[PDB]
Amino acid sequence: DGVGSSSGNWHCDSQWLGDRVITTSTRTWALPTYNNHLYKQISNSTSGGSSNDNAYFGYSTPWGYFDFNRFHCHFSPRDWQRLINNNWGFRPKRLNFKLFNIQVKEVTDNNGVKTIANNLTSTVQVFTDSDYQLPYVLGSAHEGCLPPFPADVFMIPQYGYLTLNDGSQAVGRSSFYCLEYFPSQMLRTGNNFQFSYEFENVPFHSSYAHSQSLDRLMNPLIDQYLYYLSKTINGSGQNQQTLKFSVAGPSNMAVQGRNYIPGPSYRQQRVSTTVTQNNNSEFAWPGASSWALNGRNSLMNPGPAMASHKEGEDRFFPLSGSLIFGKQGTGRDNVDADKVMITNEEEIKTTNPVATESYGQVATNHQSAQAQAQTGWVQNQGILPGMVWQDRDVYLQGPIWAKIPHTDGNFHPSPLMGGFGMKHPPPQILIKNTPVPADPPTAFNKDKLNSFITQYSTGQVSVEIEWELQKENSKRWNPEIQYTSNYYKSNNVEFAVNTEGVYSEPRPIGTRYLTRNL
Amino acid sequence: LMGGFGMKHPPPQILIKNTPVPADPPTAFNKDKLNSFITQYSTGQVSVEIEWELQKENSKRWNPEIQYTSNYYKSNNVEFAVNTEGVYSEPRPIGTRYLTRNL
Amino acid sequence: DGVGSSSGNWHCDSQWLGDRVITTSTRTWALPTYNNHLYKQISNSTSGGSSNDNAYFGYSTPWGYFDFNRFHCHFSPRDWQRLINNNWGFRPKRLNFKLFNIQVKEVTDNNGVKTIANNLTSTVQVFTDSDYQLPYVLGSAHEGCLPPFPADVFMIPQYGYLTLNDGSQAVGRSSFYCLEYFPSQMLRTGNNFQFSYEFENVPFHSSYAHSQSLDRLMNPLIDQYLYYLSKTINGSGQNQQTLKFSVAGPSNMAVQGRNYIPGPSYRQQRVSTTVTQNNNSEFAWPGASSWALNGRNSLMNPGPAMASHKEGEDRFFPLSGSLIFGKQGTGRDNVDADKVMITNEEEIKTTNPVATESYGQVATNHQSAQAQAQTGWVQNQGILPGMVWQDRDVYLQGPIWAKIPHTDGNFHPSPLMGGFGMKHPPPQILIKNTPVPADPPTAFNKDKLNSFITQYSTGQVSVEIEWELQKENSKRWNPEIQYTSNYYKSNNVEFAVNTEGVYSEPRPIGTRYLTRNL
Amino acid sequence: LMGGFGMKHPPPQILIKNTPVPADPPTAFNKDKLNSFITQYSTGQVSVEIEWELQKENSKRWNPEIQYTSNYYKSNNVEFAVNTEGVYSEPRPIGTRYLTRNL
Amino acid sequence: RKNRPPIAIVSPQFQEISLPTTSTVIDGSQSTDDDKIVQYHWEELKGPLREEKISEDTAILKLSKLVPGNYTFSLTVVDSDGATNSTTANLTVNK
Amino acid sequence: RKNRPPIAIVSPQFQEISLPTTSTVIDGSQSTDDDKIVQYHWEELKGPLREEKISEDTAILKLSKLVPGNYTFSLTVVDSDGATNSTTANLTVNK
Repeated sequence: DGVGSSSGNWHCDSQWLGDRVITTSTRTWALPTYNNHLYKQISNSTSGGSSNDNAYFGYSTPWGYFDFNRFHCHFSPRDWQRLINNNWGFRPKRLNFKLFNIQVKEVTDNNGVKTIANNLTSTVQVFTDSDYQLPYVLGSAHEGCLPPFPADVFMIPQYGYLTLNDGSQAVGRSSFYCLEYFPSQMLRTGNNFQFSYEFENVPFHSSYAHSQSLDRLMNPLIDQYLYYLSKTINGSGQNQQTLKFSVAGPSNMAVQGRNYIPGPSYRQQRVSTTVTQNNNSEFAWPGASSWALNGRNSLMNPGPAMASHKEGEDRFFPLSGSLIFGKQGTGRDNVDADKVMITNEEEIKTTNPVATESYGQVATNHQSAQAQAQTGWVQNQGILPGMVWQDRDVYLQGPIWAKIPHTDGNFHPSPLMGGFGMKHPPPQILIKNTPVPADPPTAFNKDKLNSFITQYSTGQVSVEIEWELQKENSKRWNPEIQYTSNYYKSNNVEFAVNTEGVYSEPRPIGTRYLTRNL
Repeated sequence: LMGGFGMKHPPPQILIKNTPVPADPPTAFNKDKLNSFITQYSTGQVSVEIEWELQKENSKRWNPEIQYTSNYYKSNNVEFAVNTEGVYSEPRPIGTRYLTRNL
Repeated sequence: DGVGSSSGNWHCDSQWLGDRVITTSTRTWALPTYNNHLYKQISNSTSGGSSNDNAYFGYSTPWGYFDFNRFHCHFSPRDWQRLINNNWGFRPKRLNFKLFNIQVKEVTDNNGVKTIANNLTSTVQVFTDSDYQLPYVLGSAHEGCLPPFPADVFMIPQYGYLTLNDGSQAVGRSSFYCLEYFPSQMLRTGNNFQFSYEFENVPFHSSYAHSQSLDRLMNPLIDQYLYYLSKTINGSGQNQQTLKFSVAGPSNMAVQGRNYIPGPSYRQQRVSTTVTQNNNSEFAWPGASSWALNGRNSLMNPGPAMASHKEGEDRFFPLSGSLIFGKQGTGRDNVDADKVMITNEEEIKTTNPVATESYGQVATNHQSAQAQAQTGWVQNQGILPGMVWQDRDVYLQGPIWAKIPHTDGNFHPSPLMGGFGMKHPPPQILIKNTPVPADPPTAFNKDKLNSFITQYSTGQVSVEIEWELQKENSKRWNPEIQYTSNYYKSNNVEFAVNTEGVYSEPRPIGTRYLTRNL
Repeated sequence: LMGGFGMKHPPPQILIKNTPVPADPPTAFNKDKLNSFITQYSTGQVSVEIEWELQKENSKRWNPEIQYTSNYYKSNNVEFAVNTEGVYSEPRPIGTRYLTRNL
Repeated sequence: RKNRPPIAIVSPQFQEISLPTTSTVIDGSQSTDDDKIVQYHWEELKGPLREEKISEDTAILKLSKLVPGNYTFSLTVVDSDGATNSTTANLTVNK
Repeated sequence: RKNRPPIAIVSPQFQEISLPTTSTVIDGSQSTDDDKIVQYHWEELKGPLREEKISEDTAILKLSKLVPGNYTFSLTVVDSDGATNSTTANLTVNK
């Protein structure tokens, strides 16, 4: 409770129990002073000018925030291997967030050399938005999460939010939120902040693959008692028209009746990682699958969970239908294809349509003696009764949850980027260095004080999520596919630091390894 | 699709009919159904009382919201009120979506 | 509770008790169908066009109302004599309003001869506005009260109300009140309506005159210990200036010091009942005392309670500062001076200034060796500390109460027309014949039904107010002035019917007869 | 006369002062009051919480009242909010007299 | 909307007064309109040459320092929608 | 208020295509503005005589039934406050 007594210990364990795992995780943060304690409106006009699609209007608060909404903030690579090689599913039950060992530093650059001193009497104020009265910028797949590796320090992101706009201009119903209008908690160097949160009843993540296709769900030895129209002409003549029905069975498995159909589709453009197999034109934006909202288009990216490619063509990926991660030390502007990690979603090709292929055929006319049986293509298909699909995979680097937008309705609110869609996700934890004025004038001045002491804050942060698990019980005989670290000599151990001490995640690890038949 | 609340069991249909009153049956029996009725109508009052639950607003929005106001500008007739002939007119369709709630 | 059993008896007594009087009063009413069951907006545009002062905008409802807000609705002339000759004050305590013996009649003029039948199954709906959510048109000194004489039938007035306007047009904040939006009470021919009401704690009416003037409040034998500046020059020369103070006493009662001063004034124009003593010009409106509100002028009529005339000049009355009543059978447009009853307010000349005279003098410069002592006239004088005044008299034909407008403040809220000013006066009792459609078409028609059965309603109404009394206890020796019916032969007994059976009140009877010294 | 609530005993004046800290008294006694102080200032937080009673509206007025709304029309800055420089501006004086109450 | 033009009503059509009392009044505030009158305009026609003319805009006309002669004033009222109505008022002052 | 004029950005400055694939695309939806662009206008300059001209208003330009020749298109964007910015786009189609 004092300056010279630590306000919390470093817990970073991960204890596996009978039916749950409690992944604790601690990090060191550094919170700068954002906006110089100011609230500023931000727009594409401020940012120099953007197109109609990228037009926006919002505010940038002087508040930081904590975002542990990536799977590696909690799971080590070995923990992820234990989770995905052994369980058919998992879901978070509760979290316990602690913010301790706070220490606010004051820096002075009066002589040209900065001198970071210690400000014991200065506070940092942190509050959690547990009523969801603020814009929820988590679940947008942003940066600034707790780093994957426990050893490195991270800088807390700035909290800004967007609102309604007509171009760069604010329509009358665009809200402005002051985050000082919330009851915060003012913490000195001897105080600490902690809160607990109980996750929703979200379904288990389908942490498995399917060992049975949706169209091959049947006995390959017995034939159906149903008939299908086999022939429509009994010959090659002119006026030879018949209706010959044959029983649909193992000989012709394609035509036989089925109770369920693959999930919904929304076609993407098939771009190949072998650049000589693509078109010579710039089809990046023009050839993309977008959805329009109030006039301005926006990329699907990634859209409904569809299989990335057919079997045998690993090169093809949907133009925007897959999550792309960056390798360690990868720039943020036009990097080569070998510097990113494009996640394949082929484990769900058993139930979901291929992202780069049309959902199927459909008859588009009434054939008669004069008009041939004309049939069209179904590029996008919404939900139909009897459709079964499977959601997008969660990855070690991918998001964990997202907030279901408060609307009068939704369908299957699992996030299109993967994860658990919650009406009430973990609350936004917002932290800000309390302003300290430098020297008020000796004579009263009505204007707000603009000269503050330049200072920052640092400390530790501990989040502990308890995940429920769905153990495997399958009568499969042969071994399953499991995630292994390949035993072959290499310069660096993967998922470990190299000679410079920079920790790199070398691939995106999914969850769908164990197989479960339909 | 027209708006409202879709119910499997909505408020029941209340069906009312003036019971027929024959005028004058013949003094000799006639098997045919009576076709001469007394011409009559009915009138009265009807009272319906619905109890609506409400979902109060609790938003941390700072600036004022858009709200439905009657515009303060002189006009021949008060809107949503009778004119000189006593005929009551609703001058516009009023929706419900005025308060703002973020997604 | 049935059609053939009366729903209430005729109580019209007036029983005098030890310290209160309970004046019961019953009448027969006739309620027509107003506006043909319609709500209509009314304006000076509707009424053909009015000036800027008389511009208005409002609505005329199909509702009648009961208005027992005149003193003769309860007090017979003999009861009034008992009250005013024997008491120094009175105030209402509680009322008990009953509405019974309702009978709705249906009239048919199909053949050119009307045939008023009896509609037993038709109702009349009456409600009392006991939360004061409606415009309060009572206390406006309107007509349609219960008649002074119990024997005659009266027609219930229409209820209309005015709201805000800019000319004839409705500004945005001008309210429209539907009186069907109130829970009413639907009464058939066998039902009855009654309610009770407890009056406020209003002060007693000063039902007395003052037997002592405000400036003659002193011992006429002893002289004051205070001095007054008697002389300012000791002679008639040029440079003869002094300050000679003499003791103010019985010899010069005008100049001696006084603790209290007459009440506020707002001068009126002195018009004489001897028309040869007036000006030859039309000074009725131009010479009047008005007050402006939002641009449009409105007559004072009657304004602050001021004495009507000095002693000895009974002819002069203030142009608008007195209540004028009409004799029996008097028109409503430019009647002669001998057909109206102008009420004198001279009983309060002891404390109040004369309505037709300025409040007094006031010094309007600094006199010096060069400037004479210049003094001006005080035509209107607001309230000052130490002012004592007396309110306007209540009359047998005058109003009883009024509603104090709901404002952030007021001063001495007694009605300027006389009576008791109440925040919560007796509620407006609103009655309406429920519409009965004639014949709806055999085929559905979305339009509102416009063909109704022409019908009216009639019945009895009983109001009983309990008045507290303030008995006289004075050590005055000689007899007081008391209201007497003059014993001299006349064609008709006053306050009684003549050969045609029309009851006439021959004069306005005040209350200030007994004397009470200051 | 400027508006508000006139009280005989209004909220008391809260008076705060940095206590003087002399810099260096002379090593030899000097009767004069110390004039050399350490130049110093103070800072901190201040919290005031007022509980206001309210008088709810109960009017039988039919048509809508005039109410304070933030106008829905695109503008460079949200009113009653900070602009690009972070300076918060109140763009108009907001009164209280919006609901109507008859006399 | 389809407003009727105003009506100008001067209370004293023939105002009579002698030389001792020059200060007289002509009342035009009784002029009616379907909505409201936005301007009352007083202008003289037969007024003999005097110290000053009259072009007052008060609804009620106040006169002063009259000289003997015959006066004729015309009151112009203005509807909210621009319609006007001018009526004349006469005043004869004696020697 | 003191709005900066828009900027028209055509993604393919030199569009190249052969005769078999005439249907090409020129992207002008990347054109930026301080507020928003209310109109994208496509007009051709060096277009050889063909079945039809081009004056489309779509942000992204879709072309069809091209004939061999050299094409030059100029994209005109319009700020909300009327400021305009025209940039040119080239397309050469082979035999």
